[PDB]
Amino acid sequence: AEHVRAPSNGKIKFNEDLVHPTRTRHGHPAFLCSIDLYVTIESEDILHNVNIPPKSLLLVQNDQYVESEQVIAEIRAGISTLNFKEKVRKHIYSDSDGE
Amino acid sequence: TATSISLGIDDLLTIPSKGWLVQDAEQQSLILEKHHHYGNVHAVEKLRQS
Amino acid sequence: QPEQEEEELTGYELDKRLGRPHPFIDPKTKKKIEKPLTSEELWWNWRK
Amino acid sequence: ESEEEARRKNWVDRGWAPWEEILSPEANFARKSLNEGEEVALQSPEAIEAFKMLSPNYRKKKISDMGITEDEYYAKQFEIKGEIPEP
Repeated sequence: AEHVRAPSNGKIKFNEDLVHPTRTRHGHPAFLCSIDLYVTIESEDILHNVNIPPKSLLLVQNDQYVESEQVIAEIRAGISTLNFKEKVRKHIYSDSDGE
Repeated sequence: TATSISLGIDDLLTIPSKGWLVQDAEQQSLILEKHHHYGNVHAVEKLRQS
Repeated sequence: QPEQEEEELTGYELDKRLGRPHPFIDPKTKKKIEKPLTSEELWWNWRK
Repeated sequence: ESEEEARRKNWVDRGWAPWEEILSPEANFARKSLNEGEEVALQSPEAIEAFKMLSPNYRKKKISDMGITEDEYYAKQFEIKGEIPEP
């Protein structure tokens, strides 16, 4: 629900040893933090640090240049959603003919 | 009555940065839609990301 | 401290204290960031 | 019916054949990552390897770790798996 965004333009520097590889729901490659981490934004003048320990999905890599107001992590809304699971069936339609 | 407030066309102001957010959103949507055709992602993911 | 005088010798700090037109980031202080990961090196989602 | 019987039937009538299906890295990772779950930590070794192979420098370093030329890796990509018949 809550999306951590970049304070300013610069490089994202974080230690990749504490983060474990994962796959986002949206299919992108990502990193999951099960512990508290401190990311640094090497900007022109100042630096910035933010992260959430229980559930953080980090969508960015180390030494990556990012611009402002870009989604960096997802708090993942670690608080549990109401358990009203509804299962829906979507159908894939063929665009062209063939075997 | 003394102040006579009124709303105009140019008076409606948009957040300075909108051309950037919409542009990066549609760029990400394009990249996804390309990859979908290559087999890197599945429809449910496309639906969700969108 | 009789006749204490405090002033900004550089023009940037003087223009910042007075309020005259001046850049937000001091060009003196500005330092280039070291090269970030190339577009090729990024994951597909972020590639341009 | 049984899986073996079904495959036999297919080979006899429909014409099924397990082709190579050369894939991209982005896809190999997709095929070897969706088997575990979602937003879950990758525990399988091949999944972690496919995740690491998404970087060009990692691949160009792994190809040099084993001592293979630039064309050798591209030739090994199009390799026939499975049991090969005798000459």
